[PDB]
Amino acid sequence: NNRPVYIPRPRPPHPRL
Amino acid sequence: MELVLKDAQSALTVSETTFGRDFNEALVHQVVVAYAAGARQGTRAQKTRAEVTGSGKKPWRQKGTGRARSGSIKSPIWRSGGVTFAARPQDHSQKVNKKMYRGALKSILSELVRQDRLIVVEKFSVEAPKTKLLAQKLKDMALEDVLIITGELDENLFLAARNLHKVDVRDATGIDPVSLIAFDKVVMTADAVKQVEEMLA
Amino acid sequence: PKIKTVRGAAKRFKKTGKGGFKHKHANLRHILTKKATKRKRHLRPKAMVSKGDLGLVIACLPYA
Amino acid sequence: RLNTLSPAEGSKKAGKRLGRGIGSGLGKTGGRGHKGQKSRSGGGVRRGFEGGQMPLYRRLPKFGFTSRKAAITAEIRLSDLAKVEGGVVDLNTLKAANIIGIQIEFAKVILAGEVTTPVTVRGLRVTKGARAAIEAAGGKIEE
Amino acid sequence: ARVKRGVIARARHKKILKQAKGYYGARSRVYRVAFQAVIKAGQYAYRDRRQRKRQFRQLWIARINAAARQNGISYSKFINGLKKASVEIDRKILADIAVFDKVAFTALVEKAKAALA
RNA sequence: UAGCGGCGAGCGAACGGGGAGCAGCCCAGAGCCUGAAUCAGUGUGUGUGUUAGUGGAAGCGUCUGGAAAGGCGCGCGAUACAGGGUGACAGCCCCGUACACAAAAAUGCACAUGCUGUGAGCUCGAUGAGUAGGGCGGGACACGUGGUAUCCUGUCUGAAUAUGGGGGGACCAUCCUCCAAGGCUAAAUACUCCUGACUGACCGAUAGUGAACCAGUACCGUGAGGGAAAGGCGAAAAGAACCCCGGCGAGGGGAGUGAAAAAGAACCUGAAACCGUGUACGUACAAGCAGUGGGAGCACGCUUAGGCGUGUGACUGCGUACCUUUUGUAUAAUGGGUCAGCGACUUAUAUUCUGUAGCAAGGUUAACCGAAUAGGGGAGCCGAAGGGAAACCGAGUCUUAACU
Repeated sequence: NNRPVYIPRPRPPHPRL
Repeated sequence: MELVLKDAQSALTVSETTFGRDFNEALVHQVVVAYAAGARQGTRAQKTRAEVTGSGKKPWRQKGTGRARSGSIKSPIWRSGGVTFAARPQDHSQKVNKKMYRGALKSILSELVRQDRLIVVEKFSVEAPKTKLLAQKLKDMALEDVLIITGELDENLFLAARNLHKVDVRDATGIDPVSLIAFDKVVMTADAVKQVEEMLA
Repeated sequence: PKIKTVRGAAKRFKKTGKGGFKHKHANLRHILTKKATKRKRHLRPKAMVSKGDLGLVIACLPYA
Repeated sequence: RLNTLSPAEGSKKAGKRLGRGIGSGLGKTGGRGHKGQKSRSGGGVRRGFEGGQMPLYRRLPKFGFTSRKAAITAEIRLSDLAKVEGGVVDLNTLKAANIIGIQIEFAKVILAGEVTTPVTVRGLRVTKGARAAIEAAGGKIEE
Repeated sequence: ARVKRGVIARARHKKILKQAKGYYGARSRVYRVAFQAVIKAGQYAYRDRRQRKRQFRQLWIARINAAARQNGISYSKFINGLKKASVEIDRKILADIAVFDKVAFTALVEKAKAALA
């Protein structure tokens, strides 16, 4: 039971406070 | 010192240094332990993470995955492949000085005489290669676990005691500390005794 | 394998009777005109290795 | 009796085992402290490293040279001088006694005392007191 | 010489869980939580072996103070009178006497009052 | 160790000694004598081994038990108690084991005897040229161009030939040693895809080969390639005839088999997390690491008739998890959903110190030999003498013209 995840995620506006 | 007989009642002269010296507990134990270690063969081995069948591909990417960082399927903390420190075939025999071996043997022989576990007799032989004859010869002497040491090895005595587990037949040259300690009684022939001092010196 | 002596160390330290080490002083190579004769004279004889760095010397040359 | 032999007291120590519980003493890094180069697996500095400062074996100047003649010379004691062979001693027949070695071709006799039997030495060198010692014993010197 | 630690490990876990019997939820079922609960109970038991002595001391003083005041004297005055009268009865007996034997306590306060005066 | 080395990190000989094993020849050519030894290939004969195998000793009665090989009592074999199986643990029930034998046919090995082919012995002569060496550029020798010998080579040159030439660590002279530019040669040495036997302080199904189960399979990838999980009924299937509920089901209750069916094939043992039914006690006006100290009541049992134990626990004092990392964490800093299993200071060779044992101005062998953990083997290593860069000197030595 491994099920590798190949899901990239969108780059949100970085905090850069 | 003087070694008495139980059959011929004949006096025997033997150096007291090799038969009447004190019993060195520490020295004898080291020789016995060394003898047991030399009996090993150390034929064993496991596979390290390099010798385990597999591939070096990383199971998953370093980052992004929600699980622990992994480098190979063969890591020791992984199922089916590992062994952090795999054993290799090694020699367990250890060095024992010649004098230390002789000293332990002299110490062992003296104490056997002190505990009357050593019996000196005349020539010990069997007319025919029959285990039944040897059993009878040892039965009337009230001996069941004995180590027969003879100056000259004869096939007739060797074959008679082959099927007797509790009985062993040996030559003076082929004498080891473990056999003397292990066996309840030791029977030495007159010839066998003489060669012992010569080799022990 | 047997330990390898540090060859550079073996060319600068010599072992003595009581286990010490003698070495040449380290300020008598060049730029000698401006030095007083007293300081050059005192640097000529060999000197013993200090206690603090003795342990370092032992590791460098375990055989010699 | 094979199950009665025991070793001398203090012959065994059982060794040190690292990282086996709290009560065992040296657990949780097993006596190598907290973070640092020395705490890492396989970490440490090579011999003579001083943290970047010029090592002692580099601050000092190399001196002297090796003499090949020194490896083919040996010193003979007075104690072992008389146990070579009868009462004659020379460059040869010392190798038979095995006190110099096959390769040695120069030898000297120094004052080590305990010389009784008068002996003759040919081809060797007796420093100052070896000459006196043998002469008292009854030896002689000739080249 | 491979060594399997199944038997020993199960013995240790059983021992801890047995000591955690009666705790609520995972504290009596799960070893990881039970071990913390058992250790904490050990700390509290050590601490409360000392608080018990002072807690009972406070209770005895309160009982004596109530009994002494009922007889017409403050606790501090009553104890001072006993010390002056050379009476070595401690608080535990004094509280016990006050609860059960009223006459004996009345004699004690009377003795304390005489010593003070 | 000597040396090499941004003289850094590191690399690291030889001479010489002790062992295993030993074997020396042929062509560059003519003559005399010509199977003359030794070799290779094909026949015959002896011995041995491999490929099928044969014989192979000796126990019974009672007790427990489903069943004994176990307990008890009395016997026998053993040149055979090495192993395996058999209803629990077998020297004497079975297969084997020590031991003694066996081959029509095919084969490897060591010999003797035939054939074929090159080929003995003596005299004289000859005795390897684009080579040695050199210039330039590289590489190999521990040796990185350094004072660098020696070897190999891409490029350009280029001898003497035995009254000659090479080497002996720049180089020269003298001495010593050898004869390149043509070849052949078993032994001691390295390894195991495979075959047989034997052994193991090696593993025992998350271990051991990835694979104990028809596994490199299923499965994933266009492809090279990657790559699992999954063992256990019982001594023997004797694997549940038959009856009943049910959908001519599934599943179940009887019956029967068996020592045992909560051994029924979803089958040895059957833990924990997790999920339930029953019983006792507590809980719907009471605030928080859920415990701890005190503690009434209730329900069960014990002797005594008072308590002791077991379970629960109203009420009450105190009390903000663990680990890690930190000057400092309940911290709202890190890590963990839980359980079970696995998971991290090891091993080899050297060096120093401590303890202990042997021997002692001596101690100890390595390889190897060895019917062998013995005994041989003392090659060698460490120590008893140091000083100096070294020659050298020596209980002294160095420093200095020499020491108060």
